[PDB]
Amino acid sequence: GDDRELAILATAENLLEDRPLADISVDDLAKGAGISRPTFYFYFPSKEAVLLTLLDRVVNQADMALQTLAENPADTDRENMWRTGINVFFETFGSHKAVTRAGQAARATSVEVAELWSTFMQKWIAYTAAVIDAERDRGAAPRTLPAHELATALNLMNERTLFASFAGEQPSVPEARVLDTLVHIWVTSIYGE
Amino acid sequence: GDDRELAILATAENLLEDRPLADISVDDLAKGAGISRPTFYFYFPSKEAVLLTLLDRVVNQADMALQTLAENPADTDRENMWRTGINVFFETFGSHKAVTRAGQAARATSVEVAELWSTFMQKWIAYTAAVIDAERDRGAAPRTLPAHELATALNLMNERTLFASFAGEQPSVPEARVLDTLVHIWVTSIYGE
Ligand SMILES: O=C(CCC1CCCC1)Nc1cccc(N2CCCCC2)c1
Ligand SMILES: O=C(CCC1CCCC1)Nc1cccc(N2CCCCC2)c1
Repeated sequence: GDDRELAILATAENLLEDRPLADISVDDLAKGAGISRPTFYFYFPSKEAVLLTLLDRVVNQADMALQTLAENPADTDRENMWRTGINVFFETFGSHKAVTRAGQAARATSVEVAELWSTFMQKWIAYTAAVIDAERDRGAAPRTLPAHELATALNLMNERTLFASFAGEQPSVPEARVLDTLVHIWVTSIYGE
Repeated sequence: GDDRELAILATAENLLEDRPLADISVDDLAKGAGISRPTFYFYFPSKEAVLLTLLDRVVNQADMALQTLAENPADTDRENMWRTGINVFFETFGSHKAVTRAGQAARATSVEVAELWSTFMQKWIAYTAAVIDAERDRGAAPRTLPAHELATALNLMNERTLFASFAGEQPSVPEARVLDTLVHIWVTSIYGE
């Protein structure tokens, strides 16, 4: 039950590593999961719903990892506080590149995939702006741009730049340099007058 | 000749304002341009080639406007030097939102559209890194990140953030705030130690 479902999810994650969702058939996922095609349609309405579920799991893993950090302050300077938080996203999506890639590609065709990405980006932006404001209240950061606008651009930058690096797009920051690049731009833009 | 071609281009730009390329037919473009369908196939092999041509024109207009700025230094401080340069892209693509949107969407299906966007981003990144390096040689900017990595992230940020704002995506920086938001992040990340 729960286990035929996980088999179909693990198969789809596996196959997405080698080819696009468009090149993967329901029969492929059924055969990989060791079930028939009509049995597959019992657990999922379509191969699109499988990707939605995979994406939902990755996004909620990032989200829960960030909540965990937010509840327990790492004991360290501000540059490292940001680095640790951006790193949740670098490690989480970077450990699931195929789902991240197919999930981003599906934004163009799936309203539920577009709304999932949008809900969670709104959450992460609101958290980012809340930390910047806490920093300006403390007198640790200057009052420059509106915190929510700054947070929005920084989060969009990370979405686009992490994604280019994970894809090895041309152009992209190499994956082994992208964290340091992003933390530099977040710290100078949040703390710089 | 040149004029039946321009008619088909202007029609396609017009129709893209109201609907996606997928909802636009060759007959639509022919009727709008006042020609028959086989005559259309004389000037363009497909509606996809029409979008490629539209995108190529927008991208080269930005590119030529930036070259023009680069050849004639605006007489002003550094914050304003960056603002004027980012503004070429904000005004150029922002005056052609429908083509920008369809052109970005076509990256997923067209190799020639993906290569056009990639060639020009590489050029603009190399120019951005060359100006940062000139600034560090002058002693006006500190030697922090590798200039080409910093340029890459800043350009990716602009591509993603300008585009969200032009689309009115949720989330996005409002279009009337996006320039100021971007110039802040470029100046603090280039000049901040
Ligand atoms: O990376 C960030 C910044 C998060 C903040 C850092 C500390 C507090 C929150 N935000 C973000 C938001 C939406 C999507 C994405 N990506 C989606 C495609 C794969 C790469 C990451 C990242
Ligand atoms: O906006 C920039 C920064 C350019 C630098 C600013 C001064 C020197 C060059 N770069 C850039 C690169 C590729 C695509 C895009 N966009 C593509 C989608 C619509 C919005 C803009 C922008």
